[PDB]
Amino acid sequence: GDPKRQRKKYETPPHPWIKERLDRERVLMDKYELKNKKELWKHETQLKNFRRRARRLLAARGKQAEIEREQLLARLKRLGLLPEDAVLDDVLSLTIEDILERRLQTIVYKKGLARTMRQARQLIVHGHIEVNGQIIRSPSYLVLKEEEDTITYARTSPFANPQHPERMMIEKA
Amino acid sequence: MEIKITEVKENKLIGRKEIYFEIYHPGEPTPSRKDVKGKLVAMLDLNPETTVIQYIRSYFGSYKSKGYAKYYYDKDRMLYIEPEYILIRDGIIEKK
Amino acid sequence: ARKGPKRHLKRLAAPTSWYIERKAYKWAVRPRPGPHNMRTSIPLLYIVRDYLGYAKTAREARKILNEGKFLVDGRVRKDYKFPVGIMDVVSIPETGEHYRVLPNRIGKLILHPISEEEANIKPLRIRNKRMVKGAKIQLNFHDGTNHLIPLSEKDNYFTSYTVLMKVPEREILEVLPFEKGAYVFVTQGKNVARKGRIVEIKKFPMGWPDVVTIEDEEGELFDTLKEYAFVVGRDKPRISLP
RNA sequence: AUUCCGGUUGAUCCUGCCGGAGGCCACUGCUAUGGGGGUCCGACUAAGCCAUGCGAGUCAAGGGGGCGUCCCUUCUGGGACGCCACCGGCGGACGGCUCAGUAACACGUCGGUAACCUACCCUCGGGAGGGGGAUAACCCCGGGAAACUGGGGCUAAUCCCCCAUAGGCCUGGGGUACUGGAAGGUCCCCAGGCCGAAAGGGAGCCGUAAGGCUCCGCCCGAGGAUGGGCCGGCGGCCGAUUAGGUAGUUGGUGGGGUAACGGCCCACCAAGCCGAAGAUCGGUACGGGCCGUGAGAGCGGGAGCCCGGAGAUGGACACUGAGACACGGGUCCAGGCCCUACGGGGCGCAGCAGGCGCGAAACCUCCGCAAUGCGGGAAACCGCGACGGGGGGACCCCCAGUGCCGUGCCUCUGGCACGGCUUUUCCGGAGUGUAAAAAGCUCCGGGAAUAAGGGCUGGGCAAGGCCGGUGGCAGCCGCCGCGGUAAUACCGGCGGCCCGAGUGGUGGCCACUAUUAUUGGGCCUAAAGCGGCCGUAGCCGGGCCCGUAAGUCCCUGGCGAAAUCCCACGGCUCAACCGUGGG
Ligand SMILES: [Mg+2]
Ligand SMILES: [Mg+2]
Ligand SMILES: [Mg+2]
Ligand SMILES: [Mg+2]
Ligand SMILES: [Mg+2]
Ligand SMILES: [Mg+2]
Ligand SMILES: [Mg+2]
Ligand SMILES: [Mg+2]
Ligand SMILES: [Mg+2]
Ligand SMILES: [Mg+2]
Ligand SMILES: [Mg+2]
Ligand SMILES: [Mg+2]
Ligand SMILES: [Mg+2]
Ligand SMILES: [Mg+2]
Ligand SMILES: [Mg+2]
Ligand SMILES: [Mg+2]
Ligand SMILES: [Mg+2]
Ligand SMILES: [Mg+2]
Ligand SMILES: [Mg+2]
Ligand SMILES: [Mg+2]
Ligand SMILES: [Mg+2]
Ligand SMILES: [Mg+2]
Repeated sequence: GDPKRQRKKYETPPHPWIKERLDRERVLMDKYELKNKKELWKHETQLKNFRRRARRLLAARGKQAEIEREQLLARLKRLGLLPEDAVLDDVLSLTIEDILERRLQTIVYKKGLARTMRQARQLIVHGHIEVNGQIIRSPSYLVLKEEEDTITYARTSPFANPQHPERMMIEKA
Repeated sequence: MEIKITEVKENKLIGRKEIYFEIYHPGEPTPSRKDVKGKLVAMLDLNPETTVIQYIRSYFGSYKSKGYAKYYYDKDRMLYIEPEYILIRDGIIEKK
Repeated sequence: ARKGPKRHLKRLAAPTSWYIERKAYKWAVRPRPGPHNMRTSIPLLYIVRDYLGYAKTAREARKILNEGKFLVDGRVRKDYKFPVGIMDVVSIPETGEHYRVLPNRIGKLILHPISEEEANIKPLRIRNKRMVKGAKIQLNFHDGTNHLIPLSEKDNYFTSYTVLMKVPEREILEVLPFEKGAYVFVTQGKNVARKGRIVEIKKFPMGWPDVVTIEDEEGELFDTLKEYAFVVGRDKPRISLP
């Protein structure tokens, strides 16, 4: 036979030039300030996988099925994508925008640490943001609900000083 | 820097004690072996001649480092058990 | 093995009952021939180094063993390839600790702490029984050891019985028969590590193995092979079990 | 995403094939800042040929010697210490490499051996009595161009050989103690034979000595373990423009040989054995776990990691050993090549690097035994191109960069002008890291500074009806089709679109395809019902009652290695990757 070969984690469109899909994806890319299409596609694949797990477990029965069902629900609401009282059916109503709201770049922007999405990306990449006492430099990292409030400037960063000229401009917004 | 002892374990079969510790040091470089050894022998009343520092490791975006060291009750036992290279690296003996 | 016996063992092909990391390195210790078989034993080096953690590297593990710090069934073992198996007793007198080797609920070997007094006895399952020159009876136990008895007591011992032996003197002190109501502990198969009492025995023609039915504490009945049932007492266990 | 779009006509509806649009693999054009992880890199043609270095040793606690330094006395010596080769023991049958052969009990799976071998290891029961001998090392003399090799002298052993006892094997006659489902098996007693053990050796203390007390050892028997041998049932390619095949062939009886059963091989007696449910022969291939693709049913492949098989230039054959008809051991034939003083003597990298050749097609003549293991040793230890660490490479996967903010102007997407900010990346240092280094990680100084390309632009199919050349010429074109002096289609400029450290070309497999149809296609006129009928095997077969339990359904024991796949939790910054559990 053949040994294992590592495979891509995302899927490409079936047809590269469809006008409606191009327009929709362009709107998303502009709004969330992503670097290239593949990054976007990555998140899409994640969404699809969740749905494909929900569809398979609805039509199943037995002992392992219940365990996997509760594990899926717990994982989904640990990420902050579902409320605490959601049921399995609610999985089938998630959208691509729901996942994009959990990116570290977006959350840094929404919390008011930056004036713009691009500034948030630069702040993350250069190492000015700490999450739960740890510095992370990946703008696409998905933030868990339990750690969302412990996101601040790094304690060694120049921005961790309210008199810094650039921070005062950020606070002005 | 602040040194915090995580665990101390006794090994009667070898004749040594094994020490795990953390060093907290925001805005500072990774501590040197000499400083850590001095701090440890001050903190636990150890003979510096029979104390070896196995390693000091830093991490990606952390303000702290993790260290592992060993302390022997007899110098001859330490010479008989430990590899030669680790003794040279810690300055206990002299390379030829 | 084109021309002769094998001397090596890859990590990926190691027995499935060990607690070992299969991708950390390339090679594993090939066990020496000895008391138990491959499926129910582990080399002593892994007990010294990986299980108890008294050594970090193999070189300093061998230095500990050569000083005679480890006892298996009350005898000093220096070979790092020595196999240690089911129902054995591992004693460290310098630290004064004792363990018994037992299978897990999923079939892996673990060390169960025991008292010092219990460390002097070992149960042995009578695996076979034969006549030997001078008209004596030889008993062959499950771990490969042997014992001799006179022709007078030939009716006090049969296969599948359990003998409680005092180690290292190897002196018999108790015989536990295999019958309805005996207390058993399962060593292999799907129902490994479950314990209970014997209810029924069944037999089949043409050399197929025979099956026994066991009732546990909660009152459930389950079947297993007769040779996988290890007698440990009359109506209560005579040794500590997890 | 369980999908369609272009092409037959002046126009229409069909059948049917070709092309587009997706994934993966091999070669290749142009172009490239960084890090991490992994089972990637002379497999396809040549299992073709190979210069040089390395890839298997270890034991001084088995034994006599040589040399050196010291202490006691020393004429002489005796000690202790350290190196060296030799005799002797164990290992060199594993590990590493490649896929030529093989359609077969080779491989997968369930069983069997009551028909067999096993050095090293574990438990129990016993034994170690008496003799003998040579030789290496060392000294004298050598021969030969070398590869090699002769004579004489002297010596030891855990070296070799005898005698005894124990023990082993064969056959005949009794007794019934054991295991087992079942005794040509095990145990006991007589009888005739044949074969036939051992090293109380070594080391250290207490011993004045006597002798103990530990450590490592030698031989026999019973059983286990480890590694194998042999056998059976079932399962997995293509061809009828291959139809009959086999004569030690199939079976029986009596033997031989083997570790062991067997036409495995003989002597004699019979005519059997296989085959249209495909024998025989030919073709192509190492088998599997797995891998690619697809909604699934399926279709295609099986180099790299694990398990099994086979081979060492081609074809034959032996010695030693527990194990070989032995890759770095031996002999012959065939065919190449090398050194000779010409009489002779050597060598096959399908081990790691490296070279030539063949091609479209593939890297350094590097560092280390620190980790994981193996062999040797009582042990400390020694060796290992296995394994570990780096070097070269658009091998696969994961995470980033080529700036950000404020105010003005513009054609307001984007660019420009002012003012400010940061340092992932870049340059120079300290620590940590590592067998030693290098990467990586934490700090310090400088500075927007050091960093964007490839294809396309008539329709399918996102994007120009603009400018300049050429003029059925040059050229484009997967398909349909453009170009004949007013070209949105060729060449170039300026614009624009898609993806982006990548993007295009060529070949192969799956999908597209219900163009292989079990699910699920067709045959009046489009490809396709034998000119007609009778009938053998096969397949499909009316209603009720009783029985059985092979198919079929449900429950439960023993199995189908690990790696690979899915899920949750945990460790490397998250991830790729790795660990613990459930499937
Ligand atoms: Mg293969
Ligand atoms: Mg027509
Ligand atoms: Mg070749
Ligand atoms: Mg070999
Ligand atoms: Mg072939
Ligand atoms: Mg004799
Ligand atoms: Mg094949
Ligand atoms: Mg290969
Ligand atoms: Mg090379
Ligand atoms: Mg290549
Ligand atoms: Mg143009
Ligand atoms: Mg268009
Ligand atoms: Mg087609
Ligand atoms: Mg059709
Ligand atoms: Mg007709
Ligand atoms: Mg007709
Ligand atoms: Mg009927
Ligand atoms: Mg049935
Ligand atoms: Mg498995
Ligand atoms: Mg972490
Ligand atoms: Mg995680
Ligand atoms: Mg894993």
